[PDB]
Amino acid sequence: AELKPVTISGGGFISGLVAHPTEKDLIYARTDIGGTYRWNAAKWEWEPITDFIINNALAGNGANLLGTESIALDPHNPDRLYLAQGDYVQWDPWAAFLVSDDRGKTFKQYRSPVPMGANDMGRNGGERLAVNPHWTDELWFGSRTQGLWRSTDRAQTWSRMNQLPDSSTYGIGIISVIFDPKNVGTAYVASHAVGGLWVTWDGGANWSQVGGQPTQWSDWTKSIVAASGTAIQSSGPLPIKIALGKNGRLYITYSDAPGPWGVLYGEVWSYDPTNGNWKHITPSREGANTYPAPTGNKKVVPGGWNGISVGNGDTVVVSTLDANGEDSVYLSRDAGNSWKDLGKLTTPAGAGGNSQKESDAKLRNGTPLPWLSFQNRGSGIVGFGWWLAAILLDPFSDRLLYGTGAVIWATDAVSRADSNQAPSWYINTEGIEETAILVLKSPPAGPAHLFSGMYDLGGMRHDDFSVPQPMYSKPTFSSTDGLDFAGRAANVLARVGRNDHPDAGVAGCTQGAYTTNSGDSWTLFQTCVPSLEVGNGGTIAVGADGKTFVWSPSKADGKGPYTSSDYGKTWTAPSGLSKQTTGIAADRVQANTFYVYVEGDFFVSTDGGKSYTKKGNGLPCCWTYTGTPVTSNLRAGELWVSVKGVGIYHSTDFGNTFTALAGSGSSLNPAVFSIGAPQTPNATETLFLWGIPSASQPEGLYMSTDNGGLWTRLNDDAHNYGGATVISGDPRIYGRVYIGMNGRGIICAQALG
Repeated sequence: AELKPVTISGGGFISGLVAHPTEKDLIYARTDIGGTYRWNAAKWEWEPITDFIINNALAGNGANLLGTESIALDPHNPDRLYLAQGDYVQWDPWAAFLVSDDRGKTFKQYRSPVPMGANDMGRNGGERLAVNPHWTDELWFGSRTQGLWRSTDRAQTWSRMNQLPDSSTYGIGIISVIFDPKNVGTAYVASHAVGGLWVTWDGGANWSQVGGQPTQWSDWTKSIVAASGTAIQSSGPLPIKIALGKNGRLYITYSDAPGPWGVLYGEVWSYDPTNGNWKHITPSREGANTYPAPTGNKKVVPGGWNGISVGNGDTVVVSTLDANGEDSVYLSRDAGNSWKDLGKLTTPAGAGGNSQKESDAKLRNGTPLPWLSFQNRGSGIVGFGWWLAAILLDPFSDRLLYGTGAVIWATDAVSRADSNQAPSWYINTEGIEETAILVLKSPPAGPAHLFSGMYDLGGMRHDDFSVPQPMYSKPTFSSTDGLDFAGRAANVLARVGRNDHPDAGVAGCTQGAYTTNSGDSWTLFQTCVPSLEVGNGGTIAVGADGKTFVWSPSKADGKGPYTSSDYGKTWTAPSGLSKQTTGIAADRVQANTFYVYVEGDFFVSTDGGKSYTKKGNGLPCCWTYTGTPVTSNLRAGELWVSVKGVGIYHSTDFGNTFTALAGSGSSLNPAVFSIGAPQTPNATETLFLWGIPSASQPEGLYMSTDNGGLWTRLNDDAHNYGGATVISGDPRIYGRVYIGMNGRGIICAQALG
């Protein structure tokens, strides 16, 4: 099977960026939910190296492993790669280290003795795993909850270094661990706490706080907490990240909160291990040598500091955190005595916030990322970027990368800033898909084979899979939590979501819209369904007619799904059914008929949702299961119900009668299930599954052309992507499935090569 992205390109948080100190082009990116990527300089493409991972494995007992907490390189051996993997301190029962001798082509996995938090607060902070350069079997790891840990067997086994006192905010921990490449046995570790800079000269046997470090906020900071009226959240600077220049100089970024959102203040310092000198280096502070001149407005909170990368001579670059508006990257050739403000330099005359040109919002080859405009497509300007946590000077070139909550920006030449001019930029997300998708719909006709819904970017009509598309507009969604088309009116779809930016002077429900021209344009439902949460659109179904909409809010309210045959003028609660669910599907052939599977019971409406009747004889018959109805594209009253963890059931009589597919109630364990075009015309439709399909087949993507007698494997052991959480077949192409995942975007899968 050919497996390829449905291109969005990036779309989520880049949490770190690590270069090799000796090997040109050897660069990795970590993401919070989406594993790690290895840069390919030749193909000019980021390569996903962790796609073998399954989150929450259906077999036995797994965790959210896809998220990468930390990347560490062996400075004397470029072939080596170590990853710390695991999303959640709170939610995950274990975490793991990945060790590779071949740049992440292959890994061995070892159980972590401590939990990890790639998707937690302070992930924006700044390298917890580190190889001892003077003894490369030894690695340290700054844990979120249990101090500094040490391995002397290449990250296989681990013991706590009790000799480092850990007062750090529980769950953020020791955010940043660095070895002194020049002085054997010298190392610095940054505890997230007041006076959190710790040093060893003993190779980690003894520790003491670095003498002289700021334990309270500077007068400059205090002056702005007083001018702005808004309080600091800490009594002293809190470390986010630390790094040693080749000049020997130690740089440290501080904030008043761990980040990546929620910071209000911060500072940047340098420290000189040669003479104990501290300098306050913060680029936006009044006083020291920043061009263009800092706004210097003390009325607004400045936010704090995150990123650090060091280069040649006394070159260092740093980035803000939550300065949202002033968010920027700064360049010094100076160890911080003076700076260029890269954000301002690139901001076109007459833009409030630091911005990039919209005409620059494109990959190096010129393909645009229209969605990066959000609600302001055509304005000429996009944000310079937010959550500028991860920044990187290429140690072997003049490139500078910076990550955002959405993309990587890059320049091939940062040195233009030396002559007071803006570097030339482009987006450098080739190969990265970090979206968390919510819904996939493939209508049986029209200009597109796939419409998507997802967190933070809304979703898109995927006209062309090879290239990024614009997100929905008018209305623009932050999320689209529900979406569906009409089976026999494919030009009509409905869209349901969180709308952070309602269109000015447009009447009706901002959280909900329908199209009659395949999403060329949308119009708001005249009124919102009752009980609609602001942060979540719920689930819509569109009757085969295109004339009836069933709208289930995302929370319970003591009613069942609401119906409308007047485009949202009215929403009427049903008889028979008094529960809200995601488990709704419309018939694709007969109008005004909807199927509902909620807490173990099955319901059908033939009157457009006005009234339902409990049916579904043959379905698993006692507990309160969750499950998904899926309707045939070809025949009325033909459907399946996938019961999560238990089985898949097939009806040809509108749900009066359901027949278990083979292995149902034993080896069959579906997570997500879908239908697509049959192999031969008007045979039974082909099935697709992410899950365990039989007793001798592992969790993966499968298809069946004989109603579940035989499941053929579509992916492989290296192509799991965390596991699919969304799935849609395609009614016009046999053997085609779309899988969406939580942090790896959308893969398109096609049976033969």
